[PDB]
Amino acid sequence: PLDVKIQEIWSRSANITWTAPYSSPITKYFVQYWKDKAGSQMLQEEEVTAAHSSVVINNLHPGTSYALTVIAENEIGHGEPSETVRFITGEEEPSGPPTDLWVESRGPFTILVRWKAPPKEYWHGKLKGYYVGYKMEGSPQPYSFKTVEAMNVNITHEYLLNSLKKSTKYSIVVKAYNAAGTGPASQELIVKTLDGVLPRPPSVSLLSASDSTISVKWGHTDEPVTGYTLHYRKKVGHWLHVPLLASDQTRYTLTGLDSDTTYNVYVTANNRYGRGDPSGILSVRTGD
Amino acid sequence: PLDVKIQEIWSRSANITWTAPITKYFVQYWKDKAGSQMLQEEEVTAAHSSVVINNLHPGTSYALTVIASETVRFITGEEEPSGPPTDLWVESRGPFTILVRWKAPPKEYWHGKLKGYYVGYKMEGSPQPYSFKTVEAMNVNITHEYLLNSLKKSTKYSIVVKAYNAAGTGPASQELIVKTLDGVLPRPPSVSLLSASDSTISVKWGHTDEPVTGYTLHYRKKVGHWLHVPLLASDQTRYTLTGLDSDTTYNVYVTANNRYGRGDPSGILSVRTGD
Ligand code: NA
Ligand code: NA
Ligand code: NA
Repeated sequence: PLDVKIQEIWSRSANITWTAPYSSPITKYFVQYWKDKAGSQMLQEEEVTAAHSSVVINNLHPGTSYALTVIAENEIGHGEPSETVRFITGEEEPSGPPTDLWVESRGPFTILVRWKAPPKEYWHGKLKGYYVGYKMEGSPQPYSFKTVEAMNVNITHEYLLNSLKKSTKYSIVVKAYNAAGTGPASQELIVKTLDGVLPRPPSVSLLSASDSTISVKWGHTDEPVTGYTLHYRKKVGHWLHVPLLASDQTRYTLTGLDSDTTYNVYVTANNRYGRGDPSGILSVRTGD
Repeated sequence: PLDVKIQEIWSRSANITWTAPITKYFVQYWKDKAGSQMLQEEEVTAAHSSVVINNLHPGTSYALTVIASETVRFITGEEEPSGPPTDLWVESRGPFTILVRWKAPPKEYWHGKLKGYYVGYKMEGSPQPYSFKTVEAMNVNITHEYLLNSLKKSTKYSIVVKAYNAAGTGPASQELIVKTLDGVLPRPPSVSLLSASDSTISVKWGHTDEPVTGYTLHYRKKVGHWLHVPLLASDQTRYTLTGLDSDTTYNVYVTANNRYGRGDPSGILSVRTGD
């Protein structure tokens, strides 16, 4: 038919509109529609009598791009007017929370939150951003929320909470949102700010591994650091402790290890007031 | 701290237990996944021989240490999956059968290792409850499938799939409404991509019960109108489109026709030409 229009759109429905085409008279109207993404899709079809200039398509997925064609079939079945349109269905609120919530850095006044986006299939509409809420753990007050950009092209998302109190436990949640509304919140993350007295946790990273050895490095930490302690253990085994008197030290190579064995490794910094909070704990398998 | 014990486990909690022959007790715990994790810590009095850790993730494996030293491992209790299966795909393969396929929900939403899936189906046009069938989890595989059979012909069915684990059942996928074939008109060919070039696209489909009199190949640009290539030849089972534009996305699908008329279409392909 000529002048095919999507007259109105819902999140799961769309009303299609056209005008009577060139007439051999029209036997029926044939409506095809399918998802407009890459890869093979289902070709949905639906008939309408020649007396109708309209139809409502139902059971569509929200926030999804569709292509649709109306065909005016003929007696002759030849040269039958066709026209294809493209549209996107209305939005619905995200149905899944962000995942893999993660603390990256910490200070006495700041907390760096990171998270991965909920899977695209649960967006039901392109995300407009995220809400990061936080509160002190033992407080009746509600969460106070901060707005973050969606950055939908990035794998990782992050936000730095600041102007916090020292040595305080905060509860953190993240929600995604789009034009329709807000999705569910992630599970509570309970994070304690530093004290500003003990050393900050080092940033430990894997340097090298072999059949018998593992090497790791970390950045120097901020009252003068008097030393570091490296901790390690087999996945089935007790913790062992390598004391590093040297504060020039930012590297260490474990030796005499077992082949094809997973070791855990983390580092702590010490100053005159005692041992600071630990790094992330690494999982490294002995190899080449 | 001798003989550390996980005395009991919940889905987000765990009670830890020990004896010790001291300043304080120091309780470290972390997720037992690969890659760098967060080392969570809590302190407890010297007067306590036990502590309850809170706000753990369900269906998650943890390692734990108590220091006055000794490290144990456990897995938190299960919770029901919180997401439905994705990428639902059903084609009426016959007048009596429908083959359903789906991808698993993202593992972050399992909250416990999946035991399988439930495939529910019912006639659309009459008020009925869904009748559910059990399928194995096959968590190793990327794609999952179930062939619904013993159906009526030329009937519309409503299809849903759910994941489930030891805690219970996850939410269902949105309805897929699919109609079984009539057993008269040709069954929809199964068309797949062979090759693409800057100027061409080549596709294939399966060979043949009533003798097929011909095929029609339909194609169009992502922005454009449908074009129809009639193939009265029923022998070859392949075709190569020519004269296309470079770096352009084309839709393609194939219909078969016999004495009774034109059969239901293929799946619709989306193929982009090379540079
Ligand atoms: Na068209
Ligand atoms: Na501290
Ligand atoms: Na065109």
